[PDB]
Amino acid sequence: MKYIQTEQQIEVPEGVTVSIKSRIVKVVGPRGTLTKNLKHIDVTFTKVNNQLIKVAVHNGGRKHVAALRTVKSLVDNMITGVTKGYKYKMRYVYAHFPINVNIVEKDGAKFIEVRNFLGDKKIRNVPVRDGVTIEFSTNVKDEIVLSGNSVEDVSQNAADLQQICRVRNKDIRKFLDGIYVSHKGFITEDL
Amino acid sequence: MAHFKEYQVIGRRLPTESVPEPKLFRMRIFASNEVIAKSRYWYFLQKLHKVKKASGEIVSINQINEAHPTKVKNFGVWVRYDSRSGTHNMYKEIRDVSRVAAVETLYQDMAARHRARFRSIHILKVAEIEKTADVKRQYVKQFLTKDLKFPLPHRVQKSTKTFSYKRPSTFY
Amino acid sequence: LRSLTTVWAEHLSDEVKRRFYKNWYKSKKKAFTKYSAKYAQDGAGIERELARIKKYASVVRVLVHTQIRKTPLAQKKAHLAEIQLNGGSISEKVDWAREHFEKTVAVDSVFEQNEMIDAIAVTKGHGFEGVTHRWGTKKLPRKTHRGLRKVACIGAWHPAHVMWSVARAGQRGYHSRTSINHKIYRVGKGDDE
Amino acid sequence: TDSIVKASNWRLVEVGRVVLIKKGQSAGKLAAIVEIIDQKKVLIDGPKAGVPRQAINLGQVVLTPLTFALPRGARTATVSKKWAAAAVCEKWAASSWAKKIAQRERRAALTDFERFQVMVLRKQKRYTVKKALAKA
Amino acid sequence: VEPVVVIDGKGHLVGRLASVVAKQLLNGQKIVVVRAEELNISGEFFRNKLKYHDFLRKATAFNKTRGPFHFRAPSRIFYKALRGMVSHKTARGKAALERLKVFEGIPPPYDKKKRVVVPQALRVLRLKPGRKYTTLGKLSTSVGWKYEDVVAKLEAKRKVSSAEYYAKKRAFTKKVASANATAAESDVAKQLAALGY
RNA sequence: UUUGCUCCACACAAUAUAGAUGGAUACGAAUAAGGCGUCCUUGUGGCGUCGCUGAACCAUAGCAGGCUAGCAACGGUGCACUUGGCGGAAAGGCCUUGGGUGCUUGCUGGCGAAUUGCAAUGUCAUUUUGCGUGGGGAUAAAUCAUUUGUAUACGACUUAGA
RNA sequence: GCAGUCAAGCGUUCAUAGCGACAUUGCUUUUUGAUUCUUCGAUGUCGGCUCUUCCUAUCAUACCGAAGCAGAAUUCGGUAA
RNA sequence: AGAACUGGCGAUGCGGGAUGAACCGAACGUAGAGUUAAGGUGCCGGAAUACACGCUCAUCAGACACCACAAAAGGUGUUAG
RNA sequence: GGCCAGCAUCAGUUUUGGUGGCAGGAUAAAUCCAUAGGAAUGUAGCUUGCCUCGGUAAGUAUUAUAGCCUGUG
Ligand SMILES: O[C@H]1[C@H]2c3cc4c(cc3CN3CCC(=C[C@@H]1O)[C@H]23)OCO4
Ligand SMILES: [Mg+2]
Ligand SMILES: [Mg+2]
Ligand SMILES: [Mg+2]
Ligand SMILES: [Mg+2]
Ligand SMILES: [Mg+2]
Ligand SMILES: [Mg+2]
Ligand SMILES: [Mg+2]
Ligand SMILES: [Mg+2]
Ligand SMILES: [Mg+2]
Ligand SMILES: [Mg+2]
Ligand SMILES: [Mg+2]
Ligand SMILES: [Mg+2]
Ligand SMILES: [Mg+2]
Ligand SMILES: [Mg+2]
Ligand SMILES: [Mg+2]
Ligand SMILES: [Mg+2]
Ligand SMILES: [Mg+2]
Ligand SMILES: [Mg+2]
Ligand SMILES: [Mg+2]
Ligand SMILES: [Mg+2]
Ligand SMILES: [Mg+2]
Ligand SMILES: [Mg+2]
Ligand SMILES: [Mg+2]
Ligand SMILES: [Mg+2]
Ligand SMILES: [Mg+2]
Ligand SMILES: [Mg+2]
Ligand SMILES: [Mg+2]
Ligand SMILES: [Mg+2]
Ligand SMILES: [Mg+2]
Ligand SMILES: [Mg+2]
Ligand SMILES: [Mg+2]
Ligand SMILES: [Mg+2]
Ligand SMILES: [Mg+2]
Ligand SMILES: [Mg+2]
Ligand SMILES: [Mg+2]
Ligand SMILES: [Mg+2]
Ligand SMILES: [Mg+2]
Ligand SMILES: [Mg+2]
Ligand SMILES: [Mg+2]
Ligand SMILES: [Mg+2]
Ligand SMILES: [Mg+2]
Ligand SMILES: [Mg+2]
Ligand SMILES: [Mg+2]
Ligand SMILES: [Mg+2]
Ligand SMILES: [Mg+2]
Ligand SMILES: [Mg+2]
Ligand SMILES: [Mg+2]
Repeated sequence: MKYIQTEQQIEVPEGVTVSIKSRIVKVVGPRGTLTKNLKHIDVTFTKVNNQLIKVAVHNGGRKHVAALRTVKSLVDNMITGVTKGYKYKMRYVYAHFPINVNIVEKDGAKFIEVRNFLGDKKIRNVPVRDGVTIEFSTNVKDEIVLSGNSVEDVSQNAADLQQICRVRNKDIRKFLDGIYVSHKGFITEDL
Repeated sequence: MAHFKEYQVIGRRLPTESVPEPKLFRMRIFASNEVIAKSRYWYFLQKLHKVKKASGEIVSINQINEAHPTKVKNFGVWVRYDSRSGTHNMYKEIRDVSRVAAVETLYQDMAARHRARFRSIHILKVAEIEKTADVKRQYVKQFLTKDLKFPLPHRVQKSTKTFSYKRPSTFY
Repeated sequence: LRSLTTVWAEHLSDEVKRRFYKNWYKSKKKAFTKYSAKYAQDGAGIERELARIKKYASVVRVLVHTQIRKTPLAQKKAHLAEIQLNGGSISEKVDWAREHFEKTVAVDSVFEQNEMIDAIAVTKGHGFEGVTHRWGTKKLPRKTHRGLRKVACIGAWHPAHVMWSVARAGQRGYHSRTSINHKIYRVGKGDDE
Repeated sequence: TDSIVKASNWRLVEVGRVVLIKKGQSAGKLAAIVEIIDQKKVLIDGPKAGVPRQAINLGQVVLTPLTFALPRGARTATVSKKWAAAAVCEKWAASSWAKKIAQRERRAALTDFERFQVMVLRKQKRYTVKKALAKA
Repeated sequence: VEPVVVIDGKGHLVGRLASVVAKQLLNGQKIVVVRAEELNISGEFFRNKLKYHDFLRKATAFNKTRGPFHFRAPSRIFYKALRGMVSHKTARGKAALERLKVFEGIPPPYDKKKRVVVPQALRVLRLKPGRKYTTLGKLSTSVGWKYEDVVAKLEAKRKVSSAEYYAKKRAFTKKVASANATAAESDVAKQLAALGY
């Protein structure tokens, strides 16, 4: 029916200033700064006060409105991302061949380099995205950890490592071999 | 069927020796002209009583004008309609400024949503929903909230010459 | 890509000069004889061209020609051609070019041993050629009326048109070919028993 | 480091938003939004300007930046009372819009001779401005 | 109106820009169109990409030369949209088309001349906000066009020089307004006001 | 081969014309956002203002625009010159300097205009070419035939010949 | 000839992994019929040889999902001519 | 393939349905001015890129009778009941 | 008076504007004015609870320091 207006809030925490012109969003806090283009979506932002920003859609349909919230979220995860920051955890899984995972660099690279997957002589590589940093967990067997300010960049880099270790021509129910995402969360602790 | 007027129509079974002064029935009828209105009258009447035009007489036809033509009003509307595969009762709510405007857009809506043309529709009742909160359909309720305001974003001005020397702007 | 100037060296061997003609012996050999004069005045006109090239010019090619007289062929008329110039920087490129005017360039300065090179050339000619050898169509049986180095069915009935995709008698050879991955087994040197 | 968030600052449809009607027997006339009917229709009224109380499409009206205090669904006499009291006409008149409207209506009532005088004047102005545009 | 009308293709919808360009010709109006690479088509990129390959398969079976020709360039995609709206097989049709010129970018003459627009084909006034649409340049580059990068390079160069021009100009026009103001309140000035100027 | 070619200049003569009749009047980018002015901490900054159409801006008066005088300005502008510079996407155009020169309706003057007869496009554009005149400048080639065979049915191709 | 819907059964157990009755909706025009519209002042009225091109309802090959896929092998399905 | 009544084509052009014996409109001496039919009015192409309220986004959308096809069965796409 | 035109006054046909007087109807319906009654998307005031000296909110409260609705004339 088109709703004459629906809207959402985006809270702002003590460390960060978010600043938005046209629909180009910049959020800047303790852990640095991300920016994200919202031009493709047609909402109206409004600052009410340094810890509060509203987003509204005037005279909109379902599919429209239904993107107002995902706008609210995308901009939140920038603000959380720039305060606490994100950390994705992945564990190796193999039933006979140890999965050897290193970090290598050609021409400034940074590549996740997986060897011996299900035996494979082939040497697998996933590029390290910028913003994201990899630390092989001490004190945890076969745990890789990707962390950074962009949820979207770590989550993706994560999913790229996991997918490089898909299994062919086997019952992928019996052959569970892989590198899987085993925990999603934050950098800064007590939270 | 066009731009409606509302008519009171009154008819009654041609008199007879043993029954002089038969009983007189009225219908309010939304039609675009009195000719269509008298037709519609006979149409529903042969749907209710044993008469047809042949053996009956229209007694009086009168246009009824809206009582408060510049009063905004919440209309509850009741309709019977035929679809391709069956027939269906139905209730809509319309907000406008006269029963005559309201029936214009109902016929518009029925046609646009259900592909119902005029022949295939029956007005059961149109009546003014007096107390708000007996308004039931949201797409109406929406327009009763206090201190209502809305922008009209992305303005498109109609160009009057083919060429323009600017690049427009939809500010508003 | 468009060509926007060609700068030429002051003196020009008869060998190339000869290329600019169809009847050398009768001709007044007047080619480039005004251009040559552009060097006279201090250098002015040639520089600004060179100069211009440097300012614009996304690529640079050098005008080289062969010393066919150093060759047992009869044909006297030398061969002239554009060679792209890949060493770095447009401005460095023309400096190189300008520098080598009337000077002479060697193969070893271009090719090394074991290097894979390509060969661009016009294929031998064979003239008007039947379908069977031009396309290596099947010989038709020995019993067949009016010839057998042919194609039996030159097309279905519809499209009621012989089609571009069927073998037909015609010219064979004298085609251009770009052939790749020929390996240099030797770079010989003339002055070298 | 505050936050800085744009604006986008639309004129709104709201009781007591004055609009300039654009089609019809009124047209060029101002008017006030009284009640609001749906997304596309409002009830307008413009007694000072002559325009009858009516229901109208928004499509035929253009929202001005002007607004005054009007109770939703207030009748014509009430509307005339507030309007005058809130002095909207002078307010409108003072605007560049209305002034620009007035301009071109004059331009289009000029006599041929008046037209001729306009040029003789522009010639006059041009002579002294062109000068000043050459001395600093 | 004017001897030549230069149209900034940018932000216009092909078949609407075409439909007006065609008529303009047939009525005697010379036209040039620029930045056809920045022209628009309703429908997401994939739809028009698929559409374009439909166009691609049509060809004279016995000889792909006699057959329909496929030009990949944005100007030329435009001209197709246009030619089809013109009885191009008649003298009168061949005539009108010759009053037309289409171009990727804005090459000389036309970059110092003013370009206009056609509101009844401007995308931002026509398309319902929300609907997906397509840029000619990206479409063409997908079907073979070889020159998107070069046009872009040359344009950014062009856009710089024109920013100087403008700035230089906005400077001068500030002075003018200043002068124009120290002449305000004078008699001649008040008289003109009276007459609508 | 009967003094031919070319560029500038004018002149006569033809031949045309998809259609002059004040001016194609240059940021870019966004459109759920911008332009312009101004300030400042130079920023996704403060403040002010505008839109709602180019219905604008510029130009526009004078025998299709004649001949003349003067004043106030020191401005505008046409033209041929000269100074410095920028433009290669198809630049072939833009900007700047300096004197010279015409015009100026910025204001004020003297003279003229009729009979084209009450309208008749009432002829003011620009295309291409041809012919003499004299101001700069320049003084080839291709083809046939012959010939080669890296080519070829014939043409064509590829060589060669003071 | 080819492809569906319902789902009683089949499949140790388990409708729908793979299948599928009684029914039922379709598509195709290399089957054969039905018709008799064109050709009877004539459209060479078997098959093979050759050779091009096209369709896809895909046998192989590329990459995939699924299985009553442990491996090997196979089967079902997608994008695919 | 064969009957019933009427209207047609055959024997007939003209406008419309791009095209077409039979549909729609309308039946014809030579012409001027007007007005219409059926059918149209973005451009081809005469004629509103008219007004107005809804609906629809299709990685094979849809687009006007005769007419140049689609069905059962399904969708947590969206609309109104 | 041969040819072709312009204007004027009219005639036939037609097309497109301005403007005057009347007739209907619920002797239009509204607006407006008068009067009675009402209610909330509740105007003044009031109470209460936070709250940077009043602003908010949630209560009463039917014209008050806005107004509207409904009938009758
Ligand atoms: O020409 C006739 C047919 C025909 C007649 C003959 C004959 C051969 C043919 C070939 N048929 C193909 C299609 C055809 C259509 C005609 O009926 C021809 O051999 C002796 O006569
Ligand atoms: Mg498998
Ligand atoms: Mg296996
Ligand atoms: Mg009533
Ligand atoms: Mg040059
Ligand atoms: Mg042989
Ligand atoms: Mg062979
Ligand atoms: Mg061989
Ligand atoms: Mg034999
Ligand atoms: Mg063969
Ligand atoms: Mg012509
Ligand atoms: Mg601003
Ligand atoms: Mg600024
Ligand atoms: Mg600012
Ligand atoms: Mg302007
Ligand atoms: Mg003069
Ligand atoms: Mg050009
Ligand atoms: Mg004078
Ligand atoms: Mg001469
Ligand atoms: Mg059953
Ligand atoms: Mg089971
Ligand atoms: Mg069982
Ligand atoms: Mg078969
Ligand atoms: Mg026969
Ligand atoms: Mg025959
Ligand atoms: Mg035959
Ligand atoms: Mg035969
Ligand atoms: Mg295909
Ligand atoms: Mg398939
Ligand atoms: Mg099982
Ligand atoms: Mg698949
Ligand atoms: Mg193939
Ligand atoms: Mg194919
Ligand atoms: Mg009939
Ligand atoms: Mg007969
Ligand atoms: Mg007939
Ligand atoms: Mg016809
Ligand atoms: Mg048809
Ligand atoms: Mg056409
Ligand atoms: Mg037309
Ligand atoms: Mg109209
Ligand atoms: Mg039907
Ligand atoms: Mg269905
Ligand atoms: Mg549904
Ligand atoms: Mg005459
Ligand atoms: Mg008359
Ligand atoms: Mg009248
Ligand atoms: Mg109030």
